[PDB]
Amino acid sequence: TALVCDNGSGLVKAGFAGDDAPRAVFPSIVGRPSYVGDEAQSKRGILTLKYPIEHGIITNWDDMEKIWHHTFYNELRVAPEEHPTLLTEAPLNPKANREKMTQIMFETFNVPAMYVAIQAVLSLYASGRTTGIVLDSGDGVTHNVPIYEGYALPHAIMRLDLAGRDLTDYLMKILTERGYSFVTTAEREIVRDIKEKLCYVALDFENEMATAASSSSLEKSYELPDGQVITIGNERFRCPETLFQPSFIGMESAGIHETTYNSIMKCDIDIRKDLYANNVMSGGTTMYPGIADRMQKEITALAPSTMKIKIIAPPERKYSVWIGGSILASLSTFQQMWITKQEYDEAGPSIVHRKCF
Amino acid sequence: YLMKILTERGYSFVTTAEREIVRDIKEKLCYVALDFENEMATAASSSSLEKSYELPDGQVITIGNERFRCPETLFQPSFIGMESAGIHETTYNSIMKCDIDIRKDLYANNVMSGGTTMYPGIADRMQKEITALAPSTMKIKIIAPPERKYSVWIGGSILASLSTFQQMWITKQEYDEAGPSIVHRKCF
Amino acid sequence: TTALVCDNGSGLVKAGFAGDDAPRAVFPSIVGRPRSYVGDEAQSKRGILTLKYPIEHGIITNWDDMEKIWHHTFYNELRVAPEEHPTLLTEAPLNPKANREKMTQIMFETFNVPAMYVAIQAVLSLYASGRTTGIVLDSGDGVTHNVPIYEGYALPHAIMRLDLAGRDLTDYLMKILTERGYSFVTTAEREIVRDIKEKLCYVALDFENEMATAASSSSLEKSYELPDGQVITIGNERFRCPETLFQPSFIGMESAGIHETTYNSIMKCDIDIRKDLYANNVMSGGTTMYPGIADRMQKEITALAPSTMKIKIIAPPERKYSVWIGGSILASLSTFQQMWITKQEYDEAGPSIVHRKCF
Amino acid sequence: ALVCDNGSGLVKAGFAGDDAPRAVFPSIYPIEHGIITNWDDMEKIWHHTFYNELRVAPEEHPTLLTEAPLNPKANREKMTQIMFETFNVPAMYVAIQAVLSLYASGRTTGIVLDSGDGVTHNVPIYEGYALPHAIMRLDLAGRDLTDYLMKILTERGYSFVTTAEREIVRDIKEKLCYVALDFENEMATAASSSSLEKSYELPDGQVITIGNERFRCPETLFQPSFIGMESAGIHETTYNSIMKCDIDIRKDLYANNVMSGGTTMYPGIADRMQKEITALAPSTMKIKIIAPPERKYSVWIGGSILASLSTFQQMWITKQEYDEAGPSIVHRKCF
Amino acid sequence: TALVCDNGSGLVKAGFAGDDAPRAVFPSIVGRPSYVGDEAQSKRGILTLKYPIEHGIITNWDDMEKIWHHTFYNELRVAPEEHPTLLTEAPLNPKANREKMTQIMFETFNVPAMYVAIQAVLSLYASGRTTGIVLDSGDGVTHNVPIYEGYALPHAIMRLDLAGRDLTDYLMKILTERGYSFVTTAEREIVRDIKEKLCYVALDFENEMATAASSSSLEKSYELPDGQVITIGNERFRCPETLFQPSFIGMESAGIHETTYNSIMKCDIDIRKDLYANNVMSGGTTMYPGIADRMQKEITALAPSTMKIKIIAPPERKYSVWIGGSILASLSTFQQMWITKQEYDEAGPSIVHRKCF
Amino acid sequence: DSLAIKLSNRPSKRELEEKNILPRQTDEERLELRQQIGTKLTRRLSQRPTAEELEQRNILKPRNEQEEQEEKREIKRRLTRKLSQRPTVEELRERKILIRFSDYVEV
Amino acid sequence: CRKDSLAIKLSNRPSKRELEEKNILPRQTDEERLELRQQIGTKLTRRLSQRPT
Ligand SMILES: Nc1ncnc2c1ncn2[C@@H]1O[C@H](COP(=O)(O)OP(=O)(O)OP(=O)(O)O)[C@@H](O)[C@H]1O
Ligand SMILES: Nc1ncnc2c1ncn2[C@@H]1O[C@H](COP(=O)(O)OP(=O)(O)OP(=O)(O)O)[C@@H](O)[C@H]1O
Ligand SMILES: Nc1ncnc2c1ncn2[C@@H]1O[C@H](COP(=O)(O)OP(=O)(O)OP(=O)(O)O)[C@@H](O)[C@H]1O
Ligand SMILES: Nc1ncnc2c1ncn2[C@@H]1O[C@H](COP(=O)(O)OP(=O)(O)OP(=O)(O)O)[C@@H](O)[C@H]1O
Ligand SMILES: [Mg+2]
Ligand SMILES: [Mg+2]
Ligand SMILES: [Mg+2]
Ligand SMILES: [Mg+2]
Repeated sequence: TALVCDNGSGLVKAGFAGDDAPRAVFPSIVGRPSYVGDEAQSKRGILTLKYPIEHGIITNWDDMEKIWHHTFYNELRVAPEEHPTLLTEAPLNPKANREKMTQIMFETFNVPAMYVAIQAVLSLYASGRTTGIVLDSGDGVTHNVPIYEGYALPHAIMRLDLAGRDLTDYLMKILTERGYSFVTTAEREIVRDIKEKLCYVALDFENEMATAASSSSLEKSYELPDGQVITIGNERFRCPETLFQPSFIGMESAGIHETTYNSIMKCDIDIRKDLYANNVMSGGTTMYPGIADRMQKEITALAPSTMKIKIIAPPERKYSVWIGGSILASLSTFQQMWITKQEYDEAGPSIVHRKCF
Repeated sequence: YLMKILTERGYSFVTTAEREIVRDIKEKLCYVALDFENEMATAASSSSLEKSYELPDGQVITIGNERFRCPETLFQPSFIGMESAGIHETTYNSIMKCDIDIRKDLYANNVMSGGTTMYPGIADRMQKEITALAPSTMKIKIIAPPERKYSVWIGGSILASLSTFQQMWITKQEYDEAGPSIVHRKCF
Repeated sequence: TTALVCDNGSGLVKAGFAGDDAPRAVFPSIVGRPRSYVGDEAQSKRGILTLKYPIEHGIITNWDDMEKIWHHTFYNELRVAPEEHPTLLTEAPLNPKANREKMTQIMFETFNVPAMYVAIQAVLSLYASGRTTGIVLDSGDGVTHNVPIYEGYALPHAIMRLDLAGRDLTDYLMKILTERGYSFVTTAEREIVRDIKEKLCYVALDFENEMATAASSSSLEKSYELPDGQVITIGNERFRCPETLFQPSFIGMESAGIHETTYNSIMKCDIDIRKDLYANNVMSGGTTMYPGIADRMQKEITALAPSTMKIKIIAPPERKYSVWIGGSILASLSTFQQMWITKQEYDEAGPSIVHRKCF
Repeated sequence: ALVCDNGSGLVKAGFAGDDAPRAVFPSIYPIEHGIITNWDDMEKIWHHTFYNELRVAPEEHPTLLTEAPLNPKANREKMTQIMFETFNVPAMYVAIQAVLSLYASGRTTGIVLDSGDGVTHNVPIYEGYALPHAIMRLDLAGRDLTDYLMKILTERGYSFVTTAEREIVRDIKEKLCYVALDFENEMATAASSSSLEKSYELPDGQVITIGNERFRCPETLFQPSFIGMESAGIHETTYNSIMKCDIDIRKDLYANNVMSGGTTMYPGIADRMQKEITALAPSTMKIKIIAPPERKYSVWIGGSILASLSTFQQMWITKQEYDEAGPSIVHRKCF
Repeated sequence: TALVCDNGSGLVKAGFAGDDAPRAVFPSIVGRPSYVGDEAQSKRGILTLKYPIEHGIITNWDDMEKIWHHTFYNELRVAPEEHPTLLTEAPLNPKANREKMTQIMFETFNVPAMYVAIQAVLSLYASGRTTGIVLDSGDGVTHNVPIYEGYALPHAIMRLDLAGRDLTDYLMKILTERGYSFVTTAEREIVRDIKEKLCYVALDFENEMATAASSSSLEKSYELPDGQVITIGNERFRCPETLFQPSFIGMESAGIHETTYNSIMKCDIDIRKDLYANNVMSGGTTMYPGIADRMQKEITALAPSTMKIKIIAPPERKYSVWIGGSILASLSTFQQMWITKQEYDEAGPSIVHRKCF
Repeated sequence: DSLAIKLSNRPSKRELEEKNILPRQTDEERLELRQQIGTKLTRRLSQRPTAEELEQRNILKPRNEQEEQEEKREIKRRLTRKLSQRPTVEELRERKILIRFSDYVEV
Repeated sequence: CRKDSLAIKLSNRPSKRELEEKNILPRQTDEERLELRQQIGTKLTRRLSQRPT
């Protein structure tokens, strides 16, 4: 049985190939006075904590090794030498970086086989597609990745450093502006939960603002751990609105709909129709209710009038990346695709580039 | 009525506890507008009239025109579907049903009592409306002391403490002699 | 108008008035017919007449007997006219559609109630503690369930059912006490043993260690005086008895224990709500009354779950009746009054209405 | 009763009521920075303590063990578990080292600087209670000072690479080192004349001369930057620990600085500490540094005293109680 | 950064706005052959010492200026012209007195801004309330101050010239009656320390006297600086009992519970419920263990049977006044509330009455 | 002789409070508690999400397990199919799909 | 002896609860203290903004 590991900026998702959901999901943090994830977070007061993956790219390899060790031994309770391993990587991941990933996987953990797949591509595969455009928005980074026949099109990939974490921070700021105080890390966690449970994307932002100004119909209540109760109003939809209007947090960047459009436009005209009809959304930051409909509206507003637009946003999408890997590694035809340990000795770190694409 | 209009706003006040909370909102935040239309216009123009109330659960709500729309019902009972005249019109009618000779004495002595007269601005509004109804040269004075919520009781406290009142009590002996009938002669 | 609350247990019916802190009447769910009496009166005449169990494993199987039980509940126990009171009934998890439809039909047509409602026992158990999200372990006389609930919705796909409960524990206690040399084969003897179980049993925090303590000294031993005035000494049977809940293999069952089934139930649910489930384990039913069971459950669930997961076991002393209490609260809420299925609505839609109206 | 101080470098063990530990021996490394890390080896150490060193039967004596400040709950739980299950003691207790050091001076309130072989702590204590939020830990101690001395001796032209040679350097440190009251002035004096120079005779009969190294070595305690650490010195950590406490008890802390452990044995350390703390504290604050001659073993002495008090007798964890509560009981019974 | 100065009859508490606790706390004494506070106490032998603030009201302005100078320059080490300054004042402080405070702050110390707040009101604010009844018992004076919406209700304020210093004196007297002699000032300091460490308020005074006479359970031991050891018995609770029974020191005044009740009764009946449910205790003399429970019992005994009674007595209360100030001066909405140097220049001492209320 | 036996088997006061035999709170306390719980229940049941709203959050799936299996099978089939007919980097280059040569060069 | 000054001092030591009430041993994190002070501050600004004349 193969293993599947999605190395998120915020959350590591790990499990076994063929499973419907990841067996273990935990924050990607490393603690030094070694502690990984949640356990590091509970002891966070005693020791300083470091984020190995920022904006989707691995930057601290020792810390990454700590995360992977914890993944294999503590979370899945398996021997890495007994399982082929599929890792995920970010779009536009540097060559040296994936080479190092491969090197560490084969030499340090002595795996019999491994593979490195682009997250957005796995997301596309999870829906049974090999061609379309993926919006993968996680904790630290958001990407638009157009893909044709399993090939990500590098020249047309868009990167936006606006994601779930930024939205949580913004929600803290605006709820504080409302008069409920959320400055501390524990309060930050509470705000993250508020964001996940009560936030939604308005179909028409101005009209929803007007409704919010006209009445208390939109107001909702959140119960704090101490049992105190707080009220959230327009913040419910102002928070994820930042994705379409990054200017809300002082960013000059275009919104996710505009970056989707630009990414599509950067591709060859003949495949463009195929891209418009297949928008797959993946990642936690796409979980907001109403986001698919809003994206439909905006993309329809940007695209040619007769163009067929289809937004694909399944309920499972927050983990669809991982799911894709789980599917991919369980295909019979995939068995040849693996980089073998023998193969690694023969070609070295170099082999990952040829074998995985 | 305050529950109804706050509910129309999107705040749910169906429960009894919620009713008590609305009552507290009424007591703390409501007032009587001197000019209702102008106050509606001000309420529509800016957030200047808006006030904030913190619920016991720590939830926070914002109240706007409900502050003055609620007690406005006293002057416009039609707000709750009543055909009755307002308190100013009934005051005027009451004055008119009295002998003409005493009307001047009545106009110059309007005393307001009871909790529902505690709304800030009600005395001034009453002054305006009664002035609007009465003869142009009539002297109008509205009396509404801060203690008015209990003035009834206070009056009693005073009356029963007067020395000259001591003869006025109905004694148990008198009741023994005349029965329930005695109260009519003795109390007036 | 005062609503009624009826919790239809396999072993015990708990009945009372909405708004009351405790059920007015609690009585065994038995129906007696000469070889008609219900409950305690039936139990007294048990020798003279044969007894039938209308509710088995929490699900109604004999409707005439159930009608007898409900009649006895309204008229003999509560002293009320059913047409004068809205009625909240409880049902088992995974109760068949036809079954609840029949409940509704009988309530409206036979008893002529002005209104009624059917609630899941575990959901009411969750509600009694003022919660709407968590996982309930409801262990009664005939059946045990794990029911995960999110925002008042029971999650059918994740429900676990175990046919090991209080009665089975009584039987096991009889067996192990018998192995010691005290004979408890007879039904009356079954009752004395059941009382022994209720008075003297508890759940060991560490089963092996407690066995070792029982083997090391007479410290755990207790004495029970039988009706014949005979005196018996009980040792490890005190904790071996309820251990069956965690180790069903004790009675030859292949099922996992309640901690393992709790964990499995949690795992069958979506990962995002899982944290909410772990922090809210509510225990309800008589078979959860053993001292130490909450602590044991805490230890085991902590042992199965990720190391940093916050685990909280909620087990109030009143838990044996908490189901009923929940109903009593729910039926006494002002906002619930719209939720009742009215007799007019029943006239309009028939038995079908309960599915749409109650969830 | 028995008293056992489990050091990172030295185990001190003996009998209650005695003025000094009967047996003192190197802990060979199971204990690093005052916290037990190797349990099999630790069990070996305790066995060696009972049977070989003290020649006693563990089942016949209540036993007081010491622990480091901020010792994890699980760690002391394991200590208790091993003491009751493996050694079958009738009673035992676990006391904080700094607290015992404080008790040894007849105090229940003050701030202790406990500097041993592997770790240094500042522990403010009020009414026998250590104040966890205000405890300071510094991973600079005697062993590091020995190493630094090897380096600087190398600068003098003497070669000290072997472990045996390391032991020799340690002895040199213990015999010849001292803390300068004014480091710059002492450096200038050391450069001006041979007045500070000392001679050490090696076992091979070679004689060596040591100059400013005598005070540069323990100067590291006040200036950890000497060995590349970014951490503050012991006076600053004393001050910071004091500042983390409630203002009302702060005065009580300043007037009661108790120093304990071998690494506080340097001549002049008390005067220097007095000067630095006076320099950091408010101008009118009363400062008193307490550093008795027995301090190298004062922790142990405290235990020896504590275990011999009649009123301590209720405080012991009995074997029956442990049987009842398990590892959990140590937390409730000892504080 | 703003400054906060709580001018106690016994202790000046001074610090910076936003801090959880005062940086400097020192006795409010002036020594002349000039020495202030701790230095004066140290030099107490050489020179006679005088108390500028007696019973909460400033009486010696030169000495007060000396105290403030020592506060700014010696204790806090700041330049007064660079910081807005919040000062505290006693309840019922005379108009001329606060006017003089303002005048001295602006002309002598050249502060850019200042404010004068009632101590009891700040005590109320520190707990996050604007309505309730405060019992503020310090070194020189005790007050009951009922407050509605931040407004102290002058007609219902109770002043009692019985406080901590008086309790210390009484303790000296009763310890002397036991046979230990404490006449000198140094001995007085020792007795004060004994009071702070060993005294407590008995829940039932007669039962506690009987207990103290029946057994040694209440006895405690204090080790004098000379190493002499003394035993204290009922003096532990007889000392603070004076607060409830002032007759112990020859006063005809009612106890603090009776004055709390009377203060409550002097207020309008409608707010009375709000007063009963919010009793905040502040000041050093409220630090005695058991005082909150005793107050609960007595107030419960005086109030209507169905009245809800709540005593608020956080562990930090000895400095809560200051804390309140610290919070208030750090609020953004407070920034407008300051009396600016321009405004003072325009209106003179008069402005404090209008600006502060 | 029976008394002492019954005295050896006496529960602790806590142990009695555990059995709901000794109340741990006054009647008024239980009442205030009940009122609180009730208002909580009211508030939570008020904002109770809908079945669809809880389906879209993947809390409870509507499709039967067999239906899900059919989905996961059809997907795998279409996927192996589409992946075994995956064009070469040259085909995409020639068709102006890949715009840079450096992209997938090492394939 | 000195062990008697110590014995008399040990016998006198208060409970942890007693120190807690005396604010010698805090009952909350510096973080939690910050939370609380913030909440207090915002409630205060609100009530002050609403404060009547
Ligand atoms: N239901 C929800 N609604 C809104 N946001 C959510 C929801 N669930 C999770 N999130 C947000 O999604 C983020 C995590 O998403 P995800 O796990 O896809 O990130 P990641 O893959 O670890 O990050 P990256 O892709 O940058 O490496 C969190 O910040 C969380 O706040
Ligand atoms: N103190 C106690 N200790 C142990 N067991 C007890 C105690 N009190 C009651 N029981 C057991 O609890 C059982 C009663 O549970 P309950 O009345 O909840 O079942 P029920 O609701 O009738 O059954 P179901 O839920 O299957 O319909 C009895 O079998 C009894 O043996
Ligand atoms: N006279 C002295 N001068 C300088 N240093 C000394 C002297 N005597 C002992 N030391 C040092 O003190 C150390 C031993 O101290 P001690 O036995 O108190 O440490 P410990 O308690 O075992 O350490 P820890 O508390 O970290 O476990 C040795 O490393 C030794 O170098
Ligand atoms: N822990 C304690 N227990 C009892 N009393 C104490 C304690 N700590 C201080 N005190 C007493 O409190 C007094 C100081 O209180 P506080 O600082 O509130 O007074 P102040 O503010 O200077 O005076 P005032 O409030 O009259 O202006 C001292 O006289 C002291 O005796
Ligand atoms: Mg991702
Ligand atoms: Mg049940
Ligand atoms: Mg040591
Ligand atoms: Mg004061």
